[PDB]
Amino acid sequence: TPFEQDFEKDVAATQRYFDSSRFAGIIRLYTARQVVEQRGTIPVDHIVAREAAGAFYERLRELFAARKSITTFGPYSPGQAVSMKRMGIEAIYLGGWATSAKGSSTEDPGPDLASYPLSQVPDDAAVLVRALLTADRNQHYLRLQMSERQRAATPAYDFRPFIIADADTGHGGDPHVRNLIRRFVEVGVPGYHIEDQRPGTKKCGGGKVLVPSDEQIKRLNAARFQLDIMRVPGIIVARTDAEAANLIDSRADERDQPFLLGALDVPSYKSCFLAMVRRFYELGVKELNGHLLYALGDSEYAAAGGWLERQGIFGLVSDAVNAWREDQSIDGIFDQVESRFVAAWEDDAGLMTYGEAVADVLEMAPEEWRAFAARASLHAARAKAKELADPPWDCELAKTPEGYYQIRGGIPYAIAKSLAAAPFADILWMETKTADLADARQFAEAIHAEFPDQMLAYNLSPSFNWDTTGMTDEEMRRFPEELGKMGFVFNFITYGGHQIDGVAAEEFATALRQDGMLALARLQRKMRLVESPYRTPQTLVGGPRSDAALAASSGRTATVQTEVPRKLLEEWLAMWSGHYQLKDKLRVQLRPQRAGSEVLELGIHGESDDKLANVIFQPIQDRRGRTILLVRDQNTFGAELRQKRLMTLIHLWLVHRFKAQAVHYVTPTDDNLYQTSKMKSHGIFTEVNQEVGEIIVAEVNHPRIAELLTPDRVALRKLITK
Amino acid sequence: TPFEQDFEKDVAATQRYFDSSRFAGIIRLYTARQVVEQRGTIPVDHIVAREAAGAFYERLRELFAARKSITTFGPYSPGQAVSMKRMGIEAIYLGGWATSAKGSSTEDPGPDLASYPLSQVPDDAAVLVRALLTADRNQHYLRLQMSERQRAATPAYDFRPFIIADADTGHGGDPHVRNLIRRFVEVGVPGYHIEDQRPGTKKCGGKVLVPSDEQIKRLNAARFQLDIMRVPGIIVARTDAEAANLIDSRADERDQPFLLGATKLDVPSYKSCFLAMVRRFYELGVKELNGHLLYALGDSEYAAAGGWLERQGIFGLVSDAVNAWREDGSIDGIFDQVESRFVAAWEDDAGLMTYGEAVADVLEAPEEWRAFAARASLHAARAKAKELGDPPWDCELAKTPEGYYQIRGGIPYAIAKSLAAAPFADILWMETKTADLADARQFAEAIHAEFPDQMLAYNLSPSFNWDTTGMTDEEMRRFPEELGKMGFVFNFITYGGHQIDGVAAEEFATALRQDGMLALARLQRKMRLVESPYRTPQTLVGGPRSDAALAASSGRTATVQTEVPRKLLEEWLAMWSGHYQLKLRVQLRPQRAGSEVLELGIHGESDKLANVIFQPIQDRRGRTILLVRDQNTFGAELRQKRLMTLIHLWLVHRFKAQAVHYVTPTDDNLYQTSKMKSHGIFTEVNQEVGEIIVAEVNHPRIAELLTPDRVALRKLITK
Amino acid sequence: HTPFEQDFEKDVAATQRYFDSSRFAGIIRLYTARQVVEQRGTIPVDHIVAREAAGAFYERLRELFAARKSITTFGPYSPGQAVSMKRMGIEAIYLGGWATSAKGSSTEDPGPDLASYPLSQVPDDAAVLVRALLTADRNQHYLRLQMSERQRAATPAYDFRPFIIADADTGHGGDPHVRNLIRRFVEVGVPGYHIEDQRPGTKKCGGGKVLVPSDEQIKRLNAARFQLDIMRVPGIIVARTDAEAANLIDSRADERDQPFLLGATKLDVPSYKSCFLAMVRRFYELGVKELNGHLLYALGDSEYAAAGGWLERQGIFGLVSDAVNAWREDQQSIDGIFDQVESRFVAAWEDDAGLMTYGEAVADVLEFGAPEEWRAFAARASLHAARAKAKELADPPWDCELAKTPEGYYQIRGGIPYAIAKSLAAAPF
Ligand SMILES: CC(=O)SCCNC(=O)CCNC(=O)[C@H](O)C(C)(C)COP(=O)(O)OP(=O)(O)OC[C@H]1O[C@@H](n2cnc3c(N)ncnc32)[C@H](O)[C@@H]1OP(=O)(O)O
Ligand SMILES: CC(=O)SCCNC(=O)CCNC(=O)[C@H](O)C(C)(C)COP(=O)(O)OP(=O)(O)OC[C@H]1O[C@@H](n2cnc3c(N)ncnc32)[C@H](O)[C@@H]1OP(=O)(O)O
Ligand SMILES: [Mg+2]
Ligand SMILES: [Mg+2]
Ligand SMILES: [Mg+2]
Repeated sequence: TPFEQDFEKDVAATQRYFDSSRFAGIIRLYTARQVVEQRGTIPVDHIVAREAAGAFYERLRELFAARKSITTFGPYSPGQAVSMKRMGIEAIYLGGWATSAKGSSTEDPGPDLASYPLSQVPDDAAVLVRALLTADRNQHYLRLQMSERQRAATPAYDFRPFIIADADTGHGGDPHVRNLIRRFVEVGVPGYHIEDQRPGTKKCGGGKVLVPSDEQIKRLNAARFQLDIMRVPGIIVARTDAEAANLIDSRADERDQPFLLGALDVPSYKSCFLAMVRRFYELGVKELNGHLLYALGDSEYAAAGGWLERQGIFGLVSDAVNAWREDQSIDGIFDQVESRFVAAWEDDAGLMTYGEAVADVLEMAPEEWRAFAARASLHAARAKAKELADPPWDCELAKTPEGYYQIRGGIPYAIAKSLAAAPFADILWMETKTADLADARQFAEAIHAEFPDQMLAYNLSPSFNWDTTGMTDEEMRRFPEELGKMGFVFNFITYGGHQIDGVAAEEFATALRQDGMLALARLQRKMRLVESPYRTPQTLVGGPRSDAALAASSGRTATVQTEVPRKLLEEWLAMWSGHYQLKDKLRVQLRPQRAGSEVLELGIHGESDDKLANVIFQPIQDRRGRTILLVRDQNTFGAELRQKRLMTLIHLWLVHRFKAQAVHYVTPTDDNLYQTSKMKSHGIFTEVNQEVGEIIVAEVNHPRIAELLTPDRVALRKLITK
Repeated sequence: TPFEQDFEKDVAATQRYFDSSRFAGIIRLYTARQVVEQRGTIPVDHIVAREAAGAFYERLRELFAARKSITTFGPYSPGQAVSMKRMGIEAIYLGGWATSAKGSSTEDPGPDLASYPLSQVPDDAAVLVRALLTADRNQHYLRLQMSERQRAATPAYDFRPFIIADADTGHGGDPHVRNLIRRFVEVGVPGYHIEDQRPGTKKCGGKVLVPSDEQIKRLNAARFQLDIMRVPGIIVARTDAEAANLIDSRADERDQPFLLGATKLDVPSYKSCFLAMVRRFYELGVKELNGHLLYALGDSEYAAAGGWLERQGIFGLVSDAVNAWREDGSIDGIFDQVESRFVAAWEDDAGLMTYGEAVADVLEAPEEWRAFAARASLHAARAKAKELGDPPWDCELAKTPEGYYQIRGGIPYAIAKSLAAAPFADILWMETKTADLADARQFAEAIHAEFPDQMLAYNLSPSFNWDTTGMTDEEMRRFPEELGKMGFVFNFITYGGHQIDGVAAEEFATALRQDGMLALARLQRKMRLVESPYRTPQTLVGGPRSDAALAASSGRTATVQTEVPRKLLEEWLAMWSGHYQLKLRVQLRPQRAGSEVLELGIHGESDKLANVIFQPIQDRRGRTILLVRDQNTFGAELRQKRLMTLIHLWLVHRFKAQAVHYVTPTDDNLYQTSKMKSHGIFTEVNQEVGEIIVAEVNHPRIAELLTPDRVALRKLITK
Repeated sequence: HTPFEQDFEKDVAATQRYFDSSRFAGIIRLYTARQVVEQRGTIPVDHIVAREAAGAFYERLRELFAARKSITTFGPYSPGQAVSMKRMGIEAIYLGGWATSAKGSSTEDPGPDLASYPLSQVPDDAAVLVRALLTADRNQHYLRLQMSERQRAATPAYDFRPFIIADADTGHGGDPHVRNLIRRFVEVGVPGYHIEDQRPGTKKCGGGKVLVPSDEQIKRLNAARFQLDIMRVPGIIVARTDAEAANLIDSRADERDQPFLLGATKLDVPSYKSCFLAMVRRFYELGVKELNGHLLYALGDSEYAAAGGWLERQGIFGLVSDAVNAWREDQQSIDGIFDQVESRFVAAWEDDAGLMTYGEAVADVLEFGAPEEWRAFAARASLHAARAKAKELADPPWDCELAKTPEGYYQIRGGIPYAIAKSLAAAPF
């Protein structure tokens, strides 16, 4: 029948899609049939997400093969996102931290607990995608008005929405994951990261709680299912938080069981904790009534009480409560007692893995056993131990009051989780607090041993104090490239945008109160220097394309020099190039040497864009406002261009551009000594003092500068020829 | 009856509210009864907006009385808004430009045409208010954990939502205004600005005004909604009449004096000529230009216009243009040239002027007439002119194709509109493109002549090139204060936040590509130096208060030196203060915001005993030099005790300085650096008298003085 | 005392009086007045619609409780329906997540009630109702002002106060989720909220419902109260239990739930999980590639072997062979065929395992050898306390771990007794 044919046709198409190389080494726990029966008969097309996902995946695979990587941050505004693509960053990260911090019209801002509605991050992403698509439309409109020569000159920015967005823990079970993924896809997002935390306890700070691996895998599988239904080859990033986690909310998964901690004649950690809290309450700290949450039996309170007295913990409580009375909030005092209690309980309980426990008995080889225990279920490890050494071990004893089991968190556990998830994820990510290449290497090597083609991702916390690492500035510069080499293809400063937004606001708000409208002038100057699009806001937001739309809608019936231009020096260099018969049209560039620096670089560029000469300098003012040009470096790279007064022309421009009274050269070379001395003879400088190898100080000859700058260019013509 | 009593009680309360000094000189076109009728019986309370509006209004009145002002900008994020208040700016602006530029989940970003849903700016404002209220809660939580002495030391920021938000043109008529105002009030916004543009054509760049009666009705509608909600909201009336050339009606007597008309009435209508010109293009084979098909203009009108177009040589220009088009093979540029030339020709021949200027030309008392014409209806001016023996004048001839009348835009028209609006608005604002104190003064003086107590507001366009004004840097610094003196109490850089957001993103993105993770290190360093709250993000977003909430919810059952510290110098100054029998604090901040130039200050208990203004600079190999532009030991009795020598020792250690350069030294500087050479702090000292001192640091002697035993150091202090 | 200290002490005192008022008689808070005031900041806010509605609504329900009378209502699907029911004289409104799921939104496809909508969804729905009620009141009042005193006495005036109890599901996560959900309800004027003791990820309207421990439920209710206290709204907290129909729980850590745990008594049987996965793997190995569910887990060979042994003995591998042959003769979707086998397999496993509570287990030992005295002790006893009492004088073989589902959920004896146990634990909150 036509009905049966249409179905079989789509099942076949879907099967080819499944079997394509895009999904090599990916396991789906469902069939093409199961996907097609969800799609109905009315066509839909999520083309933005579909095409972005394709291109973005191919690009990441290209960089993984070249041992290269994208280094990015989370933009805090659509402007930031459009800007980073202008500056040539290839992809964007979008995180839940920044989303929490921003809030919304109905959401108060706050810490990242994924307590916002699951629509929150998609809604944020939607703003970014609309900004990128609008930027593309505005750019394209302008490029159509341009000629072929202008199009070859004026650069075209890539505004494709290569975004990997935060899907938290999935905000519940599989219907929540599918809904979250659907909302991302609908607004054009091609990548999503899901972590193995328990939704209710999700955090970024100590007591992280993991879920079993089967739960995490189901989240990833659910996501893939939704992506398949929507015909979008979305990039699924599996994050593990197992590196720092100490708790798990279930012990049902065999892969987690090797990492479980167990205790014995000791009473349960829960019993002891609650009994200790009850003692604080009975001694008159009414604030600590947490024991009312539980219905713990008398026998349990008795046993725990016994242990608490023997170990001297009830002693510590009595002392603590007396310290409290003599002095108010008991936050600090209780903390001290708890830590001491925990230390005591761990110590007495003999808290270790079932591996470590059977290893102690053996006093099968020792190292041979470890290998078996590390890949063995609890039931399988007990069966093998009894067959050989069945020690006392209970993980139930060590449960928290909530009922969470304790586990051995660390990179080995992160590896175990990530390896389990690898067949269901396109990218693996181990959450790190500290930036450390060795930790990253341990992870990457372990993964690649079993999955050589598995792409990885690395997070760079903005709060990690980089100056405590002991790394050199050069090691910091190279850190992203080092990640790339180990197969971390996508590395991101999570809420970078939030940080720079804050600093910018502090600065401008302070500047406005300090210097009034001069604060705006200085910002405008900065924008003119780097030739920012923000120079012309009306154009930036797409005024030209909008004007065109108004014309179409109505059938066309609707109704001083601020800085010395670089062009001036370019004209002088034309005279110069003419006299010495160079075929080379010389261009002048004046930008900060590095982004945001007061230190500028003036560069002279040929037709090939090879740098023929440069000056690295910064203007500085004295207390009365006089300006000095501090020169730290200068070069005439062409040996054939030297001793023709090229640098004398550049200096004349700089002195005019910056209204300089003097020029200081720090750590001069010999060439510098010879140059400044002869520039004294041409009359550019009145006086020149030189401490060989340390500093040159050259006072500007204002009359001679004024003479050379006369628009007739007579004196300037003589200087160039003689 | 109880029903009648409850009503009469609320009408009386409402009447007292109307009659309160808050609304002195304000006209309402409705009664207390009409307000109470709307309120129902189920209580509501918009307390955030109500209390903010009260405090914010009183504050602006203080500032007005003192001829001072608030100078602010539009924050582009909730972080920016919280930050501005930390830095001590008292109030916030929120504009439709930035809202348009940002877009939303369902709104593509774009130019400011007020084409977003009228919910858009309120939704944006809501984010800001939630950020401010949350900041207050986070601050207050921390201050409760502090002791009374810690509270007296740590400053408390004012996070009250003093916001004036953009209500555009009102997004339609009175039900639209009331809905817009309601949405602002509901999210806690206490101030709103409404402009006298036509909603459909609203712009920031051919502006079209509405009659004054329409604008007044918008302002009255707003007041009505605010009264219903018991919120004494601040209504700002904006006029765009300074730059506007068009108005969508000639029905209001107040606008009629400014109407432009043709004096040469043998000319055909501007509309006829424009359409006839377009039809010619079409008929000559440019199918693209079919704009004339929008209208059903008669043959007689096309003929008359055609006649004029041929005589003036415009049909000539069209023929030439179409030939240029064919030879090349889009006609956007070509048509534009012809149109501008056509417009020039039509304006020239039509003799476009006001009915005032027209009757003034005939009389050749002159200056007496101007005064009458400027305050006269069109019908009243004609009656007075005929009586005095009535030139040819038609404004209909000059209408655009849409049917908009031409008007004489400028400050006089802005004044006329603002004076009409004054009894219905708390603040008046004349939209300006250029920043000019004289233009502002002309406006302010004209307003204050009739309304001495009328508070004003002034916009500072971020796109206005300040360096083209010819003002000095010092004049730019003083411009806000000068506005304040003329009674502009609230002055704002509209989309400042949008601009700084962009610059910050460009810089960091460039820096990350240039310098990798060193880009983050440098940002972190900057934050540590100024002690920014962004230093500790978890705290900034309210982690402590949130942790407390988790504890409450669960009943408590839930489970290396980067810089040489200022404290080191403070300890040295304790030794020093001890020996000379005098508690000195050290401060190291940028001299101005974002500057590489730092100021080290020494502060007493009463707070500045000494300072050094300097900047570190590196040579090409990385060696650091301290460049000192100023230094003071302000107390004459504290001099020549080696206070400055201690500060220098710290700075040299803090910045790993190889040398110290002093630019434009004084005599005291010469004597100081020379003696510091003898103590062995410097090996070599070169001095070009009055220009520069260069002093090379003696590394051995520095190392000796920095030994933690403080033996050498103690000897240095005691002499 | 400084003004700062005074302002604080004043609000703490006011808050303490509020706590101690008769409104909260028999209510336990796991936090102090101080902890509430710390959260409020210094800038006043006022949720007056919710506050006043909550007051009147609570008093009214108390009046009806004392008179042994009640409100009978339904969930309106539109603001018109809500205004209409108040006209017809129904005193209060219910608003449920089922209808919200079925309606969808501009960004939410309609569907079954899995609480998979954003937690803003039901509050947003409630907001429409509250605005409709307040607008109706304003319209009525306007007309009544135009009327004479005689007409007012003639024409009836309807009560449009927003007496709503709205669905807060499971709380949509942990305590920050509950507090956010409650905040959103209060902000739009809703005075009542119901929270159920289901696991958020598996929430359903009935088959296979999964409960949470009672400590988790209590924390949800306490979290809600905390948020309501911060906002100065005496909101009505409804604790729902799904324990009457539920068969599963996601933890065995709470002593109150332990009496209802089901365990195997025949401990030579392999785990239900092992047997289920082994059965699925057989289908896969016999050529049904569709059924690859076993690839979700990393079950050991020893476990697959033991389970395999049991599956063959019980004739289940037989049923699989038959099923796969039926499949081949027809190779269409195997949904129906697999279902029969699994149903037959589940029955077999439940019957051979001897599934009962530790209560029922020790009761059998004593009935072979006081009996009714023990039941009373077992029904209120932890698992550790019941084992200690049984060893003292009959400690039979019993394992609840054997009976866990593949997800790791424990089986429990659902029914009215379990509903009672949960509800009694929740009652003080
Ligand atoms: C603080 C610092 O900048 S230190 C870093 C300095 N950089 C270097 O040493 C890099 C290597 N050197 C160079 O690239 C170049 O030689 C530079 C940049 C120093 C000078 O560039 P040039 O284009 O040669 O300088 P320019 O020609 O303008 O010099 C002006 C006058 O000095 C003279 N001059 C320049 N170099 C020399 C030299 N080595 N010997 C004699 N005279 C010289 C020129 O001939 C000219 O005078 P004249 O035409 O009247 O004879
Ligand atoms: C930095 C610039 O480019 S602008 C110039 C700086 N600012 C000024 O001139 C403003 C006014 N001057 C001053 O405030 C002070 O004189 C300063 C800042 C220059 C020096 O401050 P002091 O705290 O006196 O410097 P300090 O005590 O460390 O001086 C170090 C040595 O120089 C000597 N010295 C400093 N000033 C004098 C002086 N006027 N006469 C003689 N000796 C002096 C000191 O006696 C000391 O040596 P000694 O104690 O062993 O005899
Ligand atoms: Mg993989
Ligand atoms: Mg007024
Ligand atoms: Mg109760």
